[PDB]
Amino acid sequence: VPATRILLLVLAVIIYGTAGFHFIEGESWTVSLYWTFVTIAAVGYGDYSPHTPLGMYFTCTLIVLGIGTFAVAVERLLEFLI
Amino acid sequence: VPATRILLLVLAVIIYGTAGFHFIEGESWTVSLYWTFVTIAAVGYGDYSPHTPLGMYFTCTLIVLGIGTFAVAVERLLEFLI
Amino acid sequence: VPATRILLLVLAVIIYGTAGFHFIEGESWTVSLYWTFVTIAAVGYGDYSPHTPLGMYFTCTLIVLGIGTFAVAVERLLEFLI
Amino acid sequence: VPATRILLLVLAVIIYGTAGFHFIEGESWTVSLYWTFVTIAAVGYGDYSPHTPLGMYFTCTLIVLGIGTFAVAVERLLEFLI
Ligand SMILES: [K+]
Ligand SMILES: [K+]
Ligand SMILES: [K+]
Ligand SMILES: [K+]
Ligand SMILES: [K+]
Repeated sequence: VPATRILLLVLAVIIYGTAGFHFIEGESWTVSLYWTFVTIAAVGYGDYSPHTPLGMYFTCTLIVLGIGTFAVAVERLLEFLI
Repeated sequence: VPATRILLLVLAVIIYGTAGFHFIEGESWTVSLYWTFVTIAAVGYGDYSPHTPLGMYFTCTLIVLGIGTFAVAVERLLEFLI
Repeated sequence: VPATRILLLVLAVIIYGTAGFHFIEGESWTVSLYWTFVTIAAVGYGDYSPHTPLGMYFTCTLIVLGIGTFAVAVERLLEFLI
Repeated sequence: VPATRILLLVLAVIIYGTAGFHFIEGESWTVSLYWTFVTIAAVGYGDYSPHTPLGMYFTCTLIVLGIGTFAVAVERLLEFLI
């Protein structure tokens, strides 16, 4: 898969996660973006996490759609940086 | 391995983890399902975790059986989504 | 690498991590074993973590030696289970 | 890629993360180094995390640049240790 397509795919995941956390959990856009990276990179500090049923459901979807997408994106980035 | 078989395998892991956490740690079904995804995707927020010896033992088994299963499942999903 | 050798290697990492956390951080053997799995599987709930300089140094070594070892072990286990 | 080059690359990431967290979040050098490993290995205990907007932005960059770099480094280390 072309590196640029992978880039678009991860950006789409980042938008999905950021907007979802912002509207569902009520955190700021900045905190939501940060939480999205922390989540799809599977770093998960837990400083932020969903506290509502809908948030938990949403997070599971982001986990399933974002973790794999992020993994592929980073490796491809490694090539263009190495 | 057929994608559908991998799907069944991860669903089985999700059931095992959710039921185990629910009965051993006493959290709701929804919270238990959420914790199971957070755990097998190795996101681990820590908002929920085992507080009993049996829970800790159980979690280690879920980690060993679920993390690898989840990893294979996500990649296969990437193919059908990309 | 033979699956059995990989098994021995991960068991050695588990012993190293469990004994180290127990003696350095002072947690029980059970909690230490649990923390070791949570750490080498890179789940990291944070319910337990090092609170001393030596503990932090030790944890970094466990991270470097255990995460890769655990990853290889799980995949090999996937074969014998799938 | 030569193992030694990968080594230099991960060391560079470790310096970037440690210095950044120290100056941006104000934690000690030791705690910052520890947090950097915990973050790039994607262990993420959450005992330490950024509490400022700049820190969050910085952490996202470290996540993108360090997680992949660390992954490649550990595998290469596995070869020289196994
Ligand atoms: K992880
Ligand atoms: K991981
Ligand atoms: K974590
Ligand atoms: K993690
Ligand atoms: K955590």
